[PDB]
Order: sequence, then structure tokens, then C-alpha cells
Amino acid sequence: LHNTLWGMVCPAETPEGHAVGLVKNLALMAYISVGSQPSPILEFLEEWSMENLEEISPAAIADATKIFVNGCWVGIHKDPEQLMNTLRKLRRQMDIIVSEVSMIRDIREREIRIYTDAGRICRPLLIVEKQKLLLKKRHIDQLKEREYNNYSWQDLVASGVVEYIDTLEEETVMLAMTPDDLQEKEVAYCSTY
Amino acid sequence: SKYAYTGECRSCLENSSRPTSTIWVSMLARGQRIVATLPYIKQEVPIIIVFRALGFVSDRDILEHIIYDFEDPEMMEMVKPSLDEAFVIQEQNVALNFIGSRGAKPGVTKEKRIKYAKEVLQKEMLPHVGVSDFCETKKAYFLGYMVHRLLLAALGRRELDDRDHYGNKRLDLAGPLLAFLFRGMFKNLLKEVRIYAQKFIDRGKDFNLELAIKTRIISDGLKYSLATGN
Amino acid sequence: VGIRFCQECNNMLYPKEDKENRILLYACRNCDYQQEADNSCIYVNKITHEVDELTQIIADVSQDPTLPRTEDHPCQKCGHKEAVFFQSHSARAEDAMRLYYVCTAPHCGHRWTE
Amino acid sequence: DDEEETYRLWKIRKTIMQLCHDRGYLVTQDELDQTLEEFKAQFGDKPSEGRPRRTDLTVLVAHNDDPTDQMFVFFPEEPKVGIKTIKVYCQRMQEENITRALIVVQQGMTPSAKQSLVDMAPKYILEQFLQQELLINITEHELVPEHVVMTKEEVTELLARYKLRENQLPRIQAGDPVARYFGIKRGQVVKIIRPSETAGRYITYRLVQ
Amino acid sequence: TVINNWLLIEGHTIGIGDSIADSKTYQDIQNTIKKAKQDVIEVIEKAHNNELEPTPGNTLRQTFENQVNRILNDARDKTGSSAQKSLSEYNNFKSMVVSGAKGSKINISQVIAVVGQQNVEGKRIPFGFKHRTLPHFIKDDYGPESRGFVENSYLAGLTPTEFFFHAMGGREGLIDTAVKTAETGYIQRRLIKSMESVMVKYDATVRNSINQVVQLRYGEDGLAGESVEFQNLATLKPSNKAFEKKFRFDYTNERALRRTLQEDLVKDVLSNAHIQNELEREFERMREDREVLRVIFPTGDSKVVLPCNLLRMIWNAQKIFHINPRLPSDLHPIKVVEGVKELSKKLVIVNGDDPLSRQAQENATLLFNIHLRSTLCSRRMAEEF
Amino acid sequence: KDILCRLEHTTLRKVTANTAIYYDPNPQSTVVAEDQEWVNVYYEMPDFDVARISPWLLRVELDRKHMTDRKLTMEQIAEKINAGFGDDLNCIFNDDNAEKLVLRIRIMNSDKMDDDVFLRCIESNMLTDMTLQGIEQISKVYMHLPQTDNKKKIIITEDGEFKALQEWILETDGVSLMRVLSEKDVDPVRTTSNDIVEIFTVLGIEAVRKALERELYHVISFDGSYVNYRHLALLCDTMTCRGHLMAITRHGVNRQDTGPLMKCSFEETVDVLMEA
RNA sequence: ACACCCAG
Ligand SMILES: [Zn+2]
Ligand SMILES: [Zn+2]
Repeated sequence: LHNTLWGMVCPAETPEGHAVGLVKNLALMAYISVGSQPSPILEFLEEWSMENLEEISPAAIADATKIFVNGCWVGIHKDPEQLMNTLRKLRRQMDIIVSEVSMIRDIREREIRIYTDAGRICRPLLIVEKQKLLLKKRHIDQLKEREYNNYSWQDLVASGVVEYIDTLEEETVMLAMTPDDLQEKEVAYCSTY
Repeated sequence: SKYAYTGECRSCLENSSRPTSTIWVSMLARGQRIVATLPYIKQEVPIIIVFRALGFVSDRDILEHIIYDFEDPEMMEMVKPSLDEAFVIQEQNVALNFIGSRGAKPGVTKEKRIKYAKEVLQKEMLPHVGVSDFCETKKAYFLGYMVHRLLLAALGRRELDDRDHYGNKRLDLAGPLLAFLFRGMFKNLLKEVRIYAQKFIDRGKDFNLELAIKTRIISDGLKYSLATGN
Repeated sequence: VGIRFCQECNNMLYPKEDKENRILLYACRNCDYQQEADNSCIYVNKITHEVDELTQIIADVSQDPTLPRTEDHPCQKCGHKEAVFFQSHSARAEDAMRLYYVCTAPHCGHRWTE
Repeated sequence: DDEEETYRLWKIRKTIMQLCHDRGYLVTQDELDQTLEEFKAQFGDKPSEGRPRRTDLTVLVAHNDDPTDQMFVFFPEEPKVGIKTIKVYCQRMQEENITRALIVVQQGMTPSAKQSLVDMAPKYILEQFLQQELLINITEHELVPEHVVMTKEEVTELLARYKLRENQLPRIQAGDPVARYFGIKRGQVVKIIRPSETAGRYITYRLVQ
Repeated sequence: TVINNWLLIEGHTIGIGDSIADSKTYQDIQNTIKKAKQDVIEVIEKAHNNELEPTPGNTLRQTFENQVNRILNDARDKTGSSAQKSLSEYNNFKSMVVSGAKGSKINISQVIAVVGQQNVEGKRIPFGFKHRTLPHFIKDDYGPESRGFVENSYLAGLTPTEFFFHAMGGREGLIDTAVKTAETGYIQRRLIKSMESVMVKYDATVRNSINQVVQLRYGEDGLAGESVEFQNLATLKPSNKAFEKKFRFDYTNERALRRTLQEDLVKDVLSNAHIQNELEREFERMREDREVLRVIFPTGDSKVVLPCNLLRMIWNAQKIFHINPRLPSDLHPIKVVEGVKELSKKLVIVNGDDPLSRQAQENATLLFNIHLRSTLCSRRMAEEF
Repeated sequence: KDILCRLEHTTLRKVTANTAIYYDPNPQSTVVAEDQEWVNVYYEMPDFDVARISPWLLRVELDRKHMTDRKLTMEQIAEKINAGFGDDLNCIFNDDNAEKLVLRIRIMNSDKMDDDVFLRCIESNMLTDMTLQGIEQISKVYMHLPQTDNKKKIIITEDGEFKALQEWILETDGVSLMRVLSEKDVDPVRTTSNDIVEIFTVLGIEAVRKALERELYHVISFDGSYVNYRHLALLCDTMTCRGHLMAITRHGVNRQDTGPLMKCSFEETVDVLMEA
């Protein structure tokens, strides 16, 4: 049972005998990605300040972060802080990036990996900004009247309070356990959730 | 075995009929030369040979593709034995000759194995990077990133990617699985409608297209599968 | 300590001994280019590998949300109270269990190991 | 080195003198318990081209059962012993009409010399050792039980008792370190006494093949 | 049948009340875990700054892992001993552990106090993510909670991080169960098809199929393993002064012999000189008895395996004949010596009058005749038995 | 600890801080600063050491921390070079009190492969397959006082009681028995190893059977479970019946003088029947 | 033949 099976592969359910550990089952909230075209993401990146791969010289790569779209090197960027703030905002607003697309920043290596292809396994998580949930009380009261209101889970994702996070993005996420604890004023464990 | 710190970039192009092709780039044990395991090639070739086959023949262009910063000497030290191994080859054409001479199908003339080696260097080498006549600079940058990931792990600068990490895994649901059947099944239907139409036009009857296509290939192929498990 | 590249055929220089003056002579062994150097060093190897880890730490790591932050150790040339600390945890570093601190202020990539 | 070599030469002499005593050969008690400084005073302390030369430790001992059945112990100078040096020691054995002899070789022998040890095997018994193999006694080890070589008359008594054939006994290789220590050839039976934690003493027999 | 039908009256059960500890025990468990957590935090702080000296034989990281595991194992043992200290005699978890029917003392500690440190592949929970065990922790966290220590018990309930780490040690136990079984079954197959034809022949020599002697007697003594028991040799542990006192029949000190032997028996012992020579011959043979066992047993382990239980069938003879140990006996010491000598000749393993057969017979039953002469000596039979 | 320092394999990979190669032809001037003082001291016409030597210079320095923890000196290294390489190499050592503990290596004078890569190739030979002191194939050696009688020695006093003393026991990593037993101040009676193969080729066939019984009893009785000695003795006498270690695999059981029908019921079924 | 599954 590997450490990264948290939340999308059941740690308990497993058959006995010769098959143990090899036949696994999805968790309750696990959603396998269906796949999408990488053309809108590549069109957005070339529109942005990202320089093309053939355009640059092999000398500015060292002080820049490589961009990977579906595992293919497509160029470099010089402002990785603004790119993740733009890319994560566009996924939460559901403007051009489908919510199943996962973007991972490896800061210690200076790599950016955007994955779009099918086969990825994702689960939904809430969004914490400045140690506060974006899931306010007005979302619960709207969801408590789920019928005769045309409000459902899809409106919750489009409101920017729930993202889909796969295992490979979970390398660089700091995940709160439960909002009841760990998100208040005490002896601080981590102040950036 | 002889391989220590092997590499793996199992790659397949999106919505392409050809399956995945492995381009294992391995480093030899002390008992430090970097070799490659190109598809449709029997035994291994040095990594500087395939760099010179790709178009960039000077050592400045090769090391600019692999070594992004020349200040550190450590990564320049372990690429030194690879350059010494490839001292014999000095042109692009002779690099293509060396690749084609080790292929699965040995050619007869010099131009025969050069064309065959250029075909595997372009169409079966990293199809996800690009399969086109002029998509060779992108391939060498990815092959430059191939060795750069290998030299960092030999130095221990980044941790080796373990196989059992589940972010390094994908799940084939009924979508990609049935599309894999419909890949060759539509290819098999298009192949047979080609020979049926050719048989009726060689002798000059022309053909009626609605009776040329049988509803038997897609129907049996998708019903024998999903039932037998094959 | 470092080898320059050829000005004629863009290959890599290599040491060579000459008998006319007995001086270090980096000579490209592909073409016939000649060059006299002044570094007078061919090969150095860090056997105990005391590589300065402070240079290889990327200064942009301080904005990672998954790294701990403490105000106990302030920045030296910046004066900011809180900073990001972590271990290298890499090969060729012997024990590799001693803290490296990176300041979290923008436009200050000062790294101290204490 | 000088002190390390004269300690090594003394210790390898005490082991091979114990090897002769374990075979039934006439060995006095003085030569067995040879103290190190007694060896230094009697022979020398600087063996690096000095008084205790390599060709000086030759040991002549005789059988207690038969006085004219004697032994040579040889320490050749060369680290590798070859056909020519072997032929010299064969002339020495021809001159002094003694069959059995031991050649303590420092750093192994030539492949041709190895084949010439067994060339005159049923005329001259010539067995060999490395210097490091005879440097320490292996019989004194607690893992090695006390081997006893038993005579052919006692073997025939044994086979008539247990109604056994020669090949039905357990086997020990001729190249075994204990087998080379006692100088046994093929066809002899070695009586082996062991302490057991369930019966006490237990005697088993092994044939050399 | 009798116990089960009494168990219908007494009854036996287990429940929640057999796991609840009082408020003092829970406060003591929480204090020990809090102190152990502070001890681990102190070690990490002493290891972050270069202040931890590496122990010889291992690197600093393995020194740190050994020190943390030592503290956490001492925490589990201390909280374990605190939990079972406050278990009443009516507690049914204790009632089936001290009887050994099912469960053990570590199971009560896991139920009541703490589950403990949970290991996968020997070491602790590895860094499956980038330097993190789970996304809920910080990077480079070598603390107990992050690396797998479970501060909760089964009764209190595991936290979700501790539940996932419990599913890892549980899985690793299941992977070990499947892999070991497939390997040991092949070890078992190979181990016996090599020697399935080995049989004790009718001349009591262990031989294989092609009639080659493997052992001259089975197990070097000719005794099957069904009728052998664990015994103690009485002439291996005591020193020379203690052995001479407790195993030599003193022909002097006539007052002691009047207490132990009858009047006609003590008159024969003192007057005769041949009996004193035989008793001295017993003791000098018992000194060679001791010197042989010093060679065979250098570690002093006197717990050996022998067929007849000498210390028990003597106790059988005391009870079936109603022997009073206070009154003096009427057993002649020379009758003991002749009796043991006749018994030693009557037990044969290697049969035959040949000198080779007689030597093998003496060696096969050597250790039993050591124990027979030690236990059935004249001094012990006249004083203790 | 003196036995520890002289049994253990010590190489230049464990004592040298970093190494370098230079070119400076004349000994009277070198590029490195803190060298020319004791170079001129050691070059006051030292006979053969000043000659028609090649200009290539190998400069290696040893870290003081590992040097003090291993207790060597430049004198031991110098004659180790002069015995390993002979007159083919010239070695120059510096004073001990210097902070930069510099050791200088140069090649012999009358020297088709050039010296720019010969000195590279021999430098790799010095730091891979050169022994400073100790014997090879020994990775580490440990020390610990025993507390149980498994490894603790037991003597008999004058009173005769079994006294359990506390000696020092060395446990190694990697096996080489023929020279550890050969070493001075090492007990040649109780010294053993866990390697079955080397015990057989050094101590004999009965010793390897006794060692087989010891390690087989140790692997089983560690859990506290008991198994009778008769089953241990029967396997150890079957496996060492023929004078060689008859391994319990197809390669040892199907190679003895038994009949072919239970050979083919064991393993290799068709191939044994072909051979039969 | 393959999958699934029972017991240790
Ligand atoms: Zn050039
Ligand atoms: Zn700062």
C-alpha cells in the first residue's frame, strides 16, 4: 500500500491469496479523468508571455522553468509565479481549462507539468485561501435546497470553491485535514494551507 | 546487469495507431558511458551518435542541448566518456549509417539504411514530441532533457522516480480501451474495402460502395472482445 | 576546473603537451586548432564531496506552501523574521540531515545554513 | 619487514612441526613448544637477506614405526616454484633416498609445476601448501573435530563388522584442508571423533575419494 | 467434557467493560505519550542543528532512526505496562491472556493504551510523496505522528492519518503471508525429496536409497524423538568444592550415616574395606564423568535431551512404595553401585562383543550413562531420594 | 581497537579529501600557493628525485578528520606507494602540522599512451584497488561487549565454577577467513564465519558440517521454537555426505549416484530421462 | 484456457 493511494484507492478492500495488493478499488470520491484536447491550453500559453521552444537559444533555459503539456516540452517561462496564479484562477473559473486538467509546479527542479490526457485519477477537495474555506454558509444553504433550485455539484465547482486534485498535484499541495481543527490560532503547524 | 541508473520514456502519440515505444536511455556501470535502446534496433547505440544523427553534429550544440549551465563541472565530467566513445562519427550521414546498420532489417545500399534509419529516427523515435519532416529540434531538446534527467539522478541532485508511485500510473477505462479496438478495427475495415474496390476496378466493373463494406468486422470484433476477454 | 570550446569547429578542447616551450596547451583533437591556457589545471575530483549546497538551492523555493515556516531564525541581509527551512535529503551529501534556511521575502533569495 | 617476517617464519614452522607430530613422526617436545625468542636466538632475527634464510629451515624427521621412512620439509626461496626448482629438489631426494617431502610455497606455483607434483606420484609423494594455509593450525579450531587416520588392518575389521562396502561409507575429498593436513591419499579411511549434545562422543568414518 | 459443563455455570464473556480503563490510567497514558513526543521533538531539534554525535557502525540518519525508534518502543512498553497494571482480576482480557488460550500481553496494550509504532518493510513509513508521508504533513517531518506512530488506541479510535498507516502495516503483513507461503512450500518440497528415501535399516544404521551410510546410528544415539524429554545434568554446573560435598559418599562422619542408613547397613559400610574402595572407585569415575562433560559442553548449558526422566521416575518410586524421607532407608550403597553397573550393561544400542562394537556402544550411550551415574549415585540415594 | 585498525580495509577513497592534477614543469614554481616552501625543502638535490621527469603532477590531499580517526601517517603511505608501484612513481610528502595535508605524486623520468591520461588512469587505480593497511573484502568491523552466552566465552576457574567473563568480540561485514585466522593477536580456535562456502574450503568438510548445524540451529531457535537435534543432524549429514556441499536444489540432488526415476520426480523431468 | 473465489 503506497503512500499516495490516499483518497482515491481504498486502503481496506483487497482480495486474498495470489491476487493480494494487485486488484484495487476506487474510493468513494475518486473520479478518473476522461481526457481533453491540449489545444486550448497550448493556445493560452503561446498567447501568454511564454516563449516558444524553437525560438529560444539553449542558454536561457538555466534561469527559466520548462513547460510540459501532456509530457511534451513546449517552451520555457520566466515568470512562474504569475503563471500558476493565472492558470489556477482560470481552472477555478472554468473559462478555458477543463477542471480535470492538473498543473504541477516542481519548484526545486524548475519544471511545470500540465497534464490533460485521460487515465489520471482525481478526487475533489475544498479550497483554502488565507486559512479560510471558500465554502461559505451561503453555499450550504443553497445546497440544502438542492431541488426546486437547479443548484447541484456542478455549480459548486464552477463557483471556485472545489477543485479536482490528482495524485501528482498532491506532491505540491498542503492539505488540511478537517476545518474543525488545524485552521485556527494555536501553536502553528503550517500557516500556509 | 550492466545498466545502472536506467531511463524510461515510454511514449505514444495522441490518437495515433502505433502503440507505445520505449526509448530507454541507460548508463553503464563502473564495473560511465550513456547508451540508448531505440526501437526497431537490435543492440544498443551511444547517445552521442543519435544526437549527431538528429542534425546537431558539433559538440557545442550537443552539450548546449544537454548541459543547460556550463558553470558546474560535475555534469560536464560524466558526459566526457560519452563524447570519447563517439569520436569515430563526425558527420550526420555517417551517424545515420551507423544507426541503420544496426537495425532489425539490414539494408543493401548505403542510401537504403540511411533512409531506414531516418525513418526510425523520425516516426518511431518519440512520436509524442512530433512526427513531421522538420520536427527535429524539438526531439533533440527532449533528448537533451533525457540525458539531463539521467545526469541529475547519477549526481543525486533529484530523487529517482520510483515505479510504485501512483501518480506515475494511468487507468484505462472503457473509453481508451474500446478506442484501441476501434483503432485497428476501422483500419481492418478500410483495408478490406480497399482490396475489394481494387478487385472490381482492375477489370473495369467499377463498384457499388454500399455492398463493398461488410457489417461484420466491427460487429464481431467488438462482440468477440468484451466477451472472451481477449 | 573548466574547458572552453573550439572557435573553429565548435568541439571540446583537450590537454596536450608541447616540447618547444613545455607549457599547457589545450588542443582540439578533431581539427588542428591550437590554444594556450593559463589555468594550469586538468582534472579535479571532490572525493569527500564537500560541495557547497547553498549554491544549488534554488532561491524560489520559499513560496512552496508545503514547506514549514518559523520566525525563530531571521534573515541576515534582509531582516525578515520568518523564513523557510528544509533539509536537502540527497545523495552525495553524507548525513544530509542538517537544516538549510531560505528567506521568504520577495526579491531576497539569501540562503544560510547556520 | 623484518620483525613481521621472522614472526611469520616462526609461526609457520610451529604449525608444520605440529603437522609432522600429528602424522606419527618423531618430534621432540623442544621443537613443538618453540618460543619466539628461542627461535630468534637459534636462527636469527633479520630474514631479509640475513642469518635466517629461507633455505635453512629444512626439517628432517622419521617415522616412529619405521626409522628409515623419513621426511623432508622444504621452504623454497622463489615466490613461484617451477619445473627447474622442482627438479633440483628431486635430485636432493634422490641423493638422500627419502620419498615424502613438503614444499611450502609462498605465492602459489606454475601450472606446469602443479602437473609435475603428480607426475612421479607413485614413486615420490610430493604434496604442497600455501604459506598462508600453513600459517595457522586448522586442527586446533573448535569446528574441526579430532581426525584420526586408521590403518588398513582396522579398515578391514570395520568393513567386516558393519558389513559395508568401500563406496557405502561417507566421503571426504582429497583436496580437503584436513585431508591435505594429514597427508592421506585415495582409498584410506579417516576415523572422526565428534562431541554430540545428544549422545556424547560419536565416531563416524570417511573414505577419501 | 467436565470443564465445558462447569463453564455452563461459571460462564465466560468479553465486552466493552473489559477494555475500559479508569481515569487515572488514561491520564498516565496521555502523560507518557506527551513526554515521549517531547523527547522525540528534542531529538529532532538536536539532530537538525549539528549536535548529534553519530554512533559507530552507522550513519547519522540511521543513528537518528535508531534513537527515535528506541524512544517510541520504550513509550509503547511503558504505556503497555501502565495499562495492564490497572486491570482487575475480573477483567476478561487478562483472563484469556494469563491462561494463554488466545491473545497476548501486547494485544491488551494495543486495545487499551496505544497501537504503537507501525512499520512497513522493517523501517518506518517512507516518503512516498516528495519528502512527505501524506499531504496533510509538512515537508521533512520526522516526528512521530507524521512517520507512523499511532498515539491512539483501538478503543479510543484512530485518527485518519493513523488509520491509513494502520492499513499499511496490515497490508504488509498480508503480503508477507502470501509471499512466504509460496516460498516456504518450495523450501519444504526441495528439503524432503532430497532425503525422502533415508530410512533406519534393520542394523540400526541410517542409510539412503543407494545403501550409503548417512549416520551410523539415528541421531548419533539410536533413540527416536518421541520418547525423549528435557532433563538437567547435575554434574556440570557446580564447582569442585560443591561437587565433592554433594556427590562423594563420606565413609567417615558416622553420625550422618546413622541418620540416613539403618544400623545393620552402617555396620557393614564402616567395617568392610572393599566397600570403601568401591565407593572411592565410583567417585573417581565421577571425576572423569565431569571432565568429559567439560569437553562436550563448554557453555555450561546443562539442559540436555535424554530418553528416561531420572528425576521423575525416582519420584514415581517414592510415591508408589510410600517411602518416608524422614526415616532412614535400608538400601545398601554397594547394591546401588552393582545395580547401576548391571543396568548400564543391560542397555544396548550397538550390539556386539567386538572391540569396535564395544567402543561404539560406549560412545552411543555415553551421555545417558553420565546422567545415570550422576542421578543414581550412592550419595544422592542415601541423602536426598 | 588496534586489531580494528589493522584488520579493516582502508583505501584512498576513505581518507583523501580531494585530488587534482596539474602541469607545472619546473619544481621551483607551482600554481598552488602553499606548496613552494616544503617543495624546495624536499628538492635540495635529492639524488634521483630530480631528473628528466615528466612535467605532469598529481596532487592529492587527505582530510585531517578522517586521517585522525583512522590513525595513519605519511610515512606509512609513502612506502606503501614505493612497494605497490616501485621506482615507477616518485612520492613526496609534507609536514604533519600543515593545515593543507598535501601529498605529491610524479611519474618516472623515462616515459605509446601519453602521460596526460596515464596519470588519470593510475589515479583511479590508487583510489579503487590499493590497500593502505588491512585485508580486502571487509566492509566494516564492529565492537560490542556480549551480555548473553551465545557469543560470550566461558572459562573454568580454579574452583571449577563456570565463570562468564566479558571480552571484546569483533563482528565484520564481508567474509575472508584465511587471513583473519592468520592475523596476530586473534584467537584461532573460536573464530568462525557465517559463510558456508569459505568454511568448507578453509577448515574442511567436518567443520563445515558443524558450522552448518550451528547456523541452522541459530536461524530456527531465534524465535524460541524448538526442533530436535536429530532432524538437524540428519540434514547436515545428508547435505555433507559425499564430501562436497550437496546443495538442496536440482544442481545437487539430481547429480548424485541415485536412480533416475526419483530424479525426474524431483525436477528436470524430461532432461533427466534423456540423460538416463 | 481464462477469470473469480474458499482455507492456511
Ligand atoms: Zn576544433
Ligand atoms: Zn531576506
